[PDB]
Amino acid sequence: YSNTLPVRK
Amino acid sequence: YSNTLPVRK
Amino acid sequence: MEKTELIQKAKLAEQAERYDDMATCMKAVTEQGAELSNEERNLLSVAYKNVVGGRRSAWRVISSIEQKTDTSDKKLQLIKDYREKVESELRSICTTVLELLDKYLIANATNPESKVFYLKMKGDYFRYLAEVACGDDRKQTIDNSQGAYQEAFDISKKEMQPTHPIRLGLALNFSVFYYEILNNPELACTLAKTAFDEAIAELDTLNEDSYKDSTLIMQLLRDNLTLWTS
Amino acid sequence: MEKTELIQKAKLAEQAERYDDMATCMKAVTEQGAELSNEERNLLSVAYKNVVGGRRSAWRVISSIEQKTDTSDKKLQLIKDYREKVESELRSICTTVLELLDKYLIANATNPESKVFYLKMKGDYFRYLAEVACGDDRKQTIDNSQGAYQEAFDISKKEMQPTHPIRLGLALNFSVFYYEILNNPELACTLAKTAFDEAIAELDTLNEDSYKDSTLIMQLLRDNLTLWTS
Ligand SMILES: [Mg+2]
Ligand SMILES: [Mg+2]
Ligand SMILES: [Mg+2]
Repeated sequence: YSNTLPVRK
Repeated sequence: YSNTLPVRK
Repeated sequence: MEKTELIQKAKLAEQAERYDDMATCMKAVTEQGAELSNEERNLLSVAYKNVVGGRRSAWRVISSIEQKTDTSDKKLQLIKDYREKVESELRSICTTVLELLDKYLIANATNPESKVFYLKMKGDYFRYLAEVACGDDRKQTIDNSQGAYQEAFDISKKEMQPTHPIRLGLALNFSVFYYEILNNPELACTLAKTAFDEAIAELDTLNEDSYKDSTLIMQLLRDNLTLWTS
Repeated sequence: MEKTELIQKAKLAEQAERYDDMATCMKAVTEQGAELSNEERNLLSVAYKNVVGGRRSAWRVISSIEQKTDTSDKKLQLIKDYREKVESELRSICTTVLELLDKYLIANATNPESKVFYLKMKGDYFRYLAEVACGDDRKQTIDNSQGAYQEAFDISKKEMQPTHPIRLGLALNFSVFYYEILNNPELACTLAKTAFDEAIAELDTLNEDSYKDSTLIMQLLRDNLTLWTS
């Protein structure tokens, strides 16, 4: 998957 | 911790 | 909603990791009053294990922080109150499960395998209550857990082969009860060890699927033994 | 509850992974009308990202299962109904966040770094709305997401160094918006790679924390570029 911020735990 | 069944996912 | 749709929705919820919904579905299935199949039993067990597990882990985190905090710290009351909220949610979940077990699942079970599965579950959720109980409440809650485990254990020894995954999972959780709740590591080790040894003695008579199922749980018994004997 | 107690509780809820409580706390902190600290903005962002994330992941799973469902399958409508239920929850979460942004956070922001942070957040939650919208609602949500991102992008280019973690995180999510929502992988790559390259220069001026954050973002930019270029 494409990375975004913030990240869920 | 100790192992028990079932487990969380 | 009718049973077939409830099961479909429960499996969809499981895939989506929406375990509250999954549990709600399986509670509705249970309350319909018909005996559960092994697949339906697993769905119920998986759903509520995930629902309760969230509160158990939160409680462990909060209580560890509470213990580390200075008793005169003005911040302590908030931490304690928050722990109590999580405790109330944990109790609600355990009570719902135990009600399902008493009113429907144990009451209608027609074979020893299902009865052992449900009495194990009764022991499990009373054990979760015992982890957070204090005082006299704790003594009775521990008694309730132990009595369920012991009855399940006796039935399983009489009615089931030592390699049966339900009998092995029962021994696993019962040994953890001895270790963590009764604080007797020696009896916990012997319980898990007996279950493991009696199982290896019969492994080679299973097909490879059942061999896989039993081996997995036996390794968990040995994992616990290794942890406890260090 | 006062601010200090709400923050203590929000951090406690975070440690326990109780993100609904965490979001309620930071929501209360915001609705008091005061500008948030960097710590407090981060607490708000982490809280609501975890709240919405479970719906987004569930939605992806459910929609995926719906696609593989035969159009004539009598079970299809149940899947659609469950998808729409998850969608409804996701909208409510996004609406709550967007209202917090337009009524308190964006309006009261004083420095450009904060205004970029909130405009980025607005782009993010309109982007989440756009992932599950169809037709005109999709067009409008894409439009509101892009407008927030673009303004944040312009401000960040005007006021902030290219190594600043907030400007870098904006570029990261804005590039993903181009890739996944506008379906323009070429512009998405250039947006990510431009931000990455321009950040390389100023790394010799950051302190410990900023260097760790900025480098973490730069690695995510490079990961996306690797994924998108193969
Ligand atoms: Mg109290
Ligand atoms: Mg108590
Ligand atoms: Mg819809």
